[PDB]
Amino acid sequence: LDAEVSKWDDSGNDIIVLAKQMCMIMMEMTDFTRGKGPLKNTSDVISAAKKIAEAGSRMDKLGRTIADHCPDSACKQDLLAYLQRIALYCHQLNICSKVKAEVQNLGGVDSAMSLIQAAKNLMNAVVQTVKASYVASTKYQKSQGMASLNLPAVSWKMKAPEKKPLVK
Amino acid sequence: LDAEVSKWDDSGNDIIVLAKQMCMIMMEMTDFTRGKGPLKNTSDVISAAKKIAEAGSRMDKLGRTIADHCPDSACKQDLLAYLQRIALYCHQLNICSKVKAEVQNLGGVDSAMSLIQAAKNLMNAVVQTVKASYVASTKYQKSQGMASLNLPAVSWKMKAPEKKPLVK
Amino acid sequence: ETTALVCDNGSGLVKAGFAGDDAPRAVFPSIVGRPRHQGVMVGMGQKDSYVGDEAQSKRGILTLKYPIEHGIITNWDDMEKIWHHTFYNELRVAPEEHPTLLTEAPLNPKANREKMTQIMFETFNVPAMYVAIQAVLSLYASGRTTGIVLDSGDGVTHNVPIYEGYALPHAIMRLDLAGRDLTDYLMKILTERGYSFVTTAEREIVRDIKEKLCYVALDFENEMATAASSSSLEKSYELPDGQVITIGNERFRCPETLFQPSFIGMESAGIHETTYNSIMKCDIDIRKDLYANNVMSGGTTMYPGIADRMQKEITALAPSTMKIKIIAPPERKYSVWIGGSILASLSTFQQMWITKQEYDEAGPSIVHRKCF
Ligand SMILES: Nc1ncnc2c1ncn2[C@@H]1O[C@H](COP(=O)(O)OP(=O)(O)O)[C@@H](O)[C@H]1O
Ligand SMILES: [Mg+2]
Repeated sequence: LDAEVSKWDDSGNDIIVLAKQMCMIMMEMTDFTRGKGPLKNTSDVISAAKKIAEAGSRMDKLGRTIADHCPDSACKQDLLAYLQRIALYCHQLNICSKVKAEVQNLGGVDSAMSLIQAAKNLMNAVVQTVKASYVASTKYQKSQGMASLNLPAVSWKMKAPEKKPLVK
Repeated sequence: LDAEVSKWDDSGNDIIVLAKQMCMIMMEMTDFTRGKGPLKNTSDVISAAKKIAEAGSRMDKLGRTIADHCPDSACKQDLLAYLQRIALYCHQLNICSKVKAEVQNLGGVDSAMSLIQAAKNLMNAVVQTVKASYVASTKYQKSQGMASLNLPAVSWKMKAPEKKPLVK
Repeated sequence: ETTALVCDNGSGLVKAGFAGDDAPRAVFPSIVGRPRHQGVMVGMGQKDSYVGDEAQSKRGILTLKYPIEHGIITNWDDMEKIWHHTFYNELRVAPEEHPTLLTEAPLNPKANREKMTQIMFETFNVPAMYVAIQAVLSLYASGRTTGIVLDSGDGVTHNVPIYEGYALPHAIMRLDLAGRDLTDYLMKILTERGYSFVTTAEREIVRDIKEKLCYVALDFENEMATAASSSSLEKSYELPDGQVITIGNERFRCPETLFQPSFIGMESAGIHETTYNSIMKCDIDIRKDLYANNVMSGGTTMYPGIADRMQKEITALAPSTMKIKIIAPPERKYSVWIGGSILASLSTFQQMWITKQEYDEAGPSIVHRKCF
């Protein structure tokens, strides 16, 4: 349920764009549970899960690059926690796809559903670390080390949230 | 209760005319509590309150224009106090109308009554600053700066008040 | 061209947004949760504290603590976590670009406001800040300038009488009975039905029970009597686990603590009697206008039927020759925020902030001779 969270543009250019790729591949992945998308058998779900695993490893790399220059605890510990979560989810997805592929070529819907739940947890972790990396980047923009990565607050496309309903 | 105070003509030409407009729109606004005027739902009361807010902002502008050339405290402090009162009332009315409109389009008589009381306080403040601006203009007519605004005492339509009753 | 930030740091719901607006952008419960179990998975064990809605979603595995209890702040290391979540994580603004406006219940300790403005200056580096009384903003939101304010939040319940501009500080009546005590009394009174809610994660569930079920009766004795012939007052509520619960007279014995504080042992008067007690502390000339203008902010005045009982219970105490009008606006839960959106965006206010250059030469004691 991150389409309401994924209100961005094609800016950011390193973090937001692969986050949008992972969001659209989740939105096409979990449509297979409704069964009206471009996914027919189970092996394309394995290739999709391998795609999100590789993209989560790349996001883990970029999150490790931004986390070196954050000075102290206040957001850096949150960022490291979400990085360990996305590392666990991607590495679990990587070699959970292999056992489902080997079950497939040696002998049928719940097999997709486990990878669907793993991808859902991976997507929640990746939007959490996108938010945490935004906080860590725009918190310490005057600090040395952040300015060399060249990620200003304008480059993030996070608008202010909606007006909360006053009644009902 | 300013209809007895609003005994004027269409003269004055900058201050008195919008004061008469605000007086007649109050007299048509508070008739909705009796419910026999041209106001039926609550949204026209919102448009009326927005009209009085814009007119109060314009009156605040004109009151700021006359208050630059008044030399010292005796009436200028009174005029500045009533200008801060009319600024508070108009700015409170402006974004108190918005929350009532958003409550209206998201889901019923007291909703009008709060804006009615705000408009009543706004009208008391505006007739007070009309009286204070009259005193400040006709007090210092020989003083330099007042003569450039071209507001003589003849242009104000304030007559002498009624004979007070000697008995009972 | 810059805007001002407003942040009502309530006892149960932090609300925050920009000045000049008509609704808060961020509203979330002011809870700080620590995990209390082992965490056998090798990931998801480093996240040491959770704040706001991500703690409200995961409340089964967290000890939950409110840093604000009865208006005062008892844990500063959690309150700076909540403010840090408020500005960066949900409003997504920097504090150094916007001036901020905070909210304080009246008759609070001075050390609370002092450490509040010290944390707001020497940690977030705001350009300017202002703390305002929680009840005087409700009259801004109601559009009025006269009247008494019955602000019953989650922490405290305060009545402040304000004639046209001028408050009366000798009649500010602050009572420590509010929505959290009604929640604890609902925990205590639901034991007689058989349901046991013991941990701090079940306080959220019984708070939701109080949200969707509890109303206040116009007359208490006959409504208690008709609950003995139990035919139409029971109501079923579904738990997060799936078990349904049936509630009878506990549906209306919970808000009745607001009008009879002897149920929870508090030696005080109910919110109908301290209102007439506080109007009678005022002067005899303004008493007519204060009787006829009774605003009600705060979420604990959002029970179904509290305006009718408030009017009926004052009009038995007041003289019967002039009317009582308990004006209850429909958006009143956010009412303390709405006036905060007014006063911060008002044009004649901007020379009554507390600038940083005014703070560093006078220390944190500048906040007393500026706000109240
Ligand atoms: N309709 C309602 N019925 C019952 N309780 C409510 C209702 N609305 C709000 N509350 C209670 O009031 C609280 C709302 O927060 P509130 O206390 O108004 O914030 P603040 O602390 O700023 O006053 C919630 O904790 C909830 O327990
Ligand atoms: Mg509160």
